[PDB]
Amino acid sequence: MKAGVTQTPRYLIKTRGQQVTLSCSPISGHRSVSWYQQTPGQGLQFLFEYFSETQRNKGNFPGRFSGRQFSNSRSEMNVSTLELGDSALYLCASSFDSGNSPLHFGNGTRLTVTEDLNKVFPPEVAVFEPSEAEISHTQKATLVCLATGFFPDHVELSWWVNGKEVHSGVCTDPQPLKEQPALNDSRYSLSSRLRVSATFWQNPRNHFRCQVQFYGLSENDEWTQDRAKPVTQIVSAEAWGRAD
Amino acid sequence: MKQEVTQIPAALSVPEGENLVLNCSFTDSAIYNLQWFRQDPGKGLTSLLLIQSSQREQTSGRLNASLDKSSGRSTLYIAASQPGDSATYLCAVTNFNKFYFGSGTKLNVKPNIQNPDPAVYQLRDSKSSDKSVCLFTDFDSQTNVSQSKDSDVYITDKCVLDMRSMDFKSNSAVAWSNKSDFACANAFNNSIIPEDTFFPSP
Repeated sequence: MKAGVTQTPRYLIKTRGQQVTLSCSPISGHRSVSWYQQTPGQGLQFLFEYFSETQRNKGNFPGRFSGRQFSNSRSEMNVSTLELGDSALYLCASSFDSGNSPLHFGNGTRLTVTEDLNKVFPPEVAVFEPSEAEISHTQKATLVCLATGFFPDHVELSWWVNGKEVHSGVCTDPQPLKEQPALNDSRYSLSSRLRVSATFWQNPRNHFRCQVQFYGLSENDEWTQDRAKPVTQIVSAEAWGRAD
Repeated sequence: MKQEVTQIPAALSVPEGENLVLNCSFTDSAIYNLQWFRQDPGKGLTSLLLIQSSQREQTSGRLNASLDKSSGRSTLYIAASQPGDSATYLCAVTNFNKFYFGSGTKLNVKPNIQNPDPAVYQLRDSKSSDKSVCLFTDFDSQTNVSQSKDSDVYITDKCVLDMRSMDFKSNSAVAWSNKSDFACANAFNNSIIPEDTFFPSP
């Protein structure tokens, strides 16, 4: 399998006034690299496009948003003097030719700008085992995973059954719910379900794990709070099947 | 002149199997291409169609899009919709020295539940959590799940899971709280739920 567009890093948490530099590598053979900012409020907005090491086109961002392209077509963008409203998904797209050929997007770098690193919390994660009544009525068994109390929304939740990653029988909420909807610093919650047959749940050898990867602070961020530094980490919960 | 890209509807919810129409318009007809994309939650964009300024239409699979450059319009037709079409659909145009995206159509294609069996179950507490958790499941896709009256009762929206090797799909919503005056019997009282919903004894 050949690589698609790659972007590095995937997640960043910064405070106001800091700067970030983001990288993107195009698909092999693509020479046009474009950057876009996606926010909930302004949608996708064009930053700039590079080809053969020079900027070809630019949007309407102020000069604290900058870019560049190296001779192997890799591109960087930089944002200085970060503001809360700079929190966004920073998307790169490569193309053979943006005038007549499709844009191929990366998955983005997620940036959150916060007032204070003391706003950052990892998720608490718990699994809730199936109802007996569900099992008797349907011959199916639904496990629920909750990931709660996290900020920012930099989480990836996945289910593993006997060590293998499952997608059949799963549904994870597309967006989290704000625990306190009116506040800009509100912590988040996310739910997910995994449904199996009653027979599979009833085998005590079957092992179920809900995994949440949280992308948090850097080792270079200072931390002076009593609570554990909210670094990048996995928080997990598990269950085993049960005959009765 | 200033380019403005408009998309309607902003949101579309339809039963699976139905054909869909996604509208895009642009005020400045001097474009080099128009492109349609989908975006899934937590992902970047995938290119679906690119229509050159000299072209009137493009097709791929169940997707067909027209371009009427002088009218400032494109329409995306999605035949025979599937659950896996659910996504945000974005229209973009390339102008001489700028690029512009519409605000999107958020499409939800709902599964047809062949044997609804609406119920509200209580999940077991976790020994490592303080929450009480309730599951409303197995209802028809016409059921709408509302938020709670209460600010410390959390309710998610319906989510469809597919048990592939059983040919079985189901909707569910989760409710939870750590308040003590909270019961699964009451958890979904602010939703209009089916009158035959099964409420097992606790």
